[PDB]
Amino acid sequence: ADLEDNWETLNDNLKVIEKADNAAQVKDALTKMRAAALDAQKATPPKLEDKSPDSPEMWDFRHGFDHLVYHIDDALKLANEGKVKEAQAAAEQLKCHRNAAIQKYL
Repeated sequence: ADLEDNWETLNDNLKVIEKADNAAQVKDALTKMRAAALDAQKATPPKLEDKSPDSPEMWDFRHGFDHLVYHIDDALKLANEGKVKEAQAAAEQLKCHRNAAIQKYL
């Protein structure tokens, strides 16, 4: 899907997590965040379309989503252990990683 769409999918699931009461709700929203991050990693922006995959511009674009996914996975470990409030605090920190991976390419 689009980059702006995956950005919206991440923002929608972050709100679900903030309002969640149990860990299964957080785990489901984080699961969809991980898929949207790996999907946005494929949505090379038009300004970078002709760059080689080995270019530093494509390293930066790709690895921003690697970093987001890494911490989504860490949040998923907290949700799988039933730590709702801790997983919600980790999800709140995902906002900064989301911005670092997407914002300057919109």
